[PDB]
Amino acid sequence: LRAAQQQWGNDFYKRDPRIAPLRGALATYGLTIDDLGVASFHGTSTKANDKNESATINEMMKHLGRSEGNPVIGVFQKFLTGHPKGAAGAWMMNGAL
Amino acid sequence: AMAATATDKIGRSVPAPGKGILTTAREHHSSVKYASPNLNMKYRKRQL
Amino acid sequence: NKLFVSKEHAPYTDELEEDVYLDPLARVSKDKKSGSLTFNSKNIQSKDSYINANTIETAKMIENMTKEKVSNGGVGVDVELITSINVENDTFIERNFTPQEIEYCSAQPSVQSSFAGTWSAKEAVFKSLGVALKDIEIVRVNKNAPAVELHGNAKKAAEEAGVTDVKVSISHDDLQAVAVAVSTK
Amino acid sequence: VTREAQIKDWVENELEALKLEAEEIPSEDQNEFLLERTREIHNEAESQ
Amino acid sequence: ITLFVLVSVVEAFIASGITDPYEMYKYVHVSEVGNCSGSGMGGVSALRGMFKDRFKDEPVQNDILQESFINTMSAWVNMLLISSSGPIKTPVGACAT
Repeated sequence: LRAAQQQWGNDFYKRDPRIAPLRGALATYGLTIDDLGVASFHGTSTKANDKNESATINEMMKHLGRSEGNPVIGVFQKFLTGHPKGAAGAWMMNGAL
Repeated sequence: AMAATATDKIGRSVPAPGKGILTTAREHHSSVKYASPNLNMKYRKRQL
Repeated sequence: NKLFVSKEHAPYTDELEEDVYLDPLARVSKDKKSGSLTFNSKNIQSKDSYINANTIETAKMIENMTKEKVSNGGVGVDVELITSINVENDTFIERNFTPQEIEYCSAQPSVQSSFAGTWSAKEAVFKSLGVALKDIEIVRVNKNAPAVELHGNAKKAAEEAGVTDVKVSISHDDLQAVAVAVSTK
Repeated sequence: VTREAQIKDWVENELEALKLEAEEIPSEDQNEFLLERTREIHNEAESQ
Repeated sequence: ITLFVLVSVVEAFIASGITDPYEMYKYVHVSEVGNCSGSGMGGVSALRGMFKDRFKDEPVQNDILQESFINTMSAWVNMLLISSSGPIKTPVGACAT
């Protein structure tokens, strides 16, 4: 039963080159790419980082057909905390939650 | 719902950020005239 | 002193990077000029990557099964997972296949896929008639449409239903054999 | 082996269901529809 | 340490009969080649640089810190040889790494 739920519920997109990992992840719960409301950005206040990260998120959204007029809202927690190197993602994840 | 890691490409700058994580959005779009039944939760539930 | 050779370039240009990252089916190919393995724009988001020979064959077969293409006759569809065929099982092979079919399938690159292709054809023909599969012989010539020939009780069973002609199409690959048989009176 | 018999059946059923769906598609668009849907059934058979 | 790794990696590829690592990309996506190798202590000569040589005002390259990181060896492998965009999970496990 668990294997059948894995095939049809959890892992239906793993062998499907027409479904991005990002899209599959959301589609598991019936969400679309338009339901990704917030992007917690690494957002380190470096020239290179903040541009590359914006460009990357932006290209992901464009490729997956995110609706025109529906930008992800960026959060940049490090404005307040600074960059704790290895803990950076964990603080962002806590924020995200 | 997802977690992934990705390296970038040939280079000589260890600190330089890259675009390898863009691979999480990879999707083949040569043949997209018709919706995949695999994206339809009702289809998947019928199969289960 | 060149076991280690540092790459100067990624296999993609800066201009193709995002396209390569975003197409899961993108593969490198030998560049005719450099001789080096590179991503070429022609192989990025290319239909050929996704829609292969087996897909084209199978889609055509079931396109030739639509009511408007052909109707008013027995239609049989069979699929065999090629992993179901044990080619070492001399009992099953000798029982269900003629020496001509065994010779043809044995000579093919994937013996198992060819036997699955033939088994699927026989079972599709049997479903088309609507009544061992050795009675139904599939005559296969390279890059030519296969022919159906009914010998024993299959010939008699076809005469009872007044079946004049039986045609079969076969696609087979590393996974499955699909056969569509149309029996016309 | 028992499960492989069920997957063979599942593919037969999906191809039959696909033929019926393709009958209602206009003839010019029927090729592209069957290509997309046939590749998808192949993916799902392999997965199973 | 990075030179030991770079040599080991090319030699492992030769032992795999892969003399051009880009041949992998005839078979898999660039997202599908990973590096999960690691170290217990990393670039300890770079640590010496930053903790001791710098303190004695000895000449030390300005980017010594990056060469210390346990994951920098895998970065150089990717940067010099492999060019993947695949997973990169660098373990640290002392003697069990």
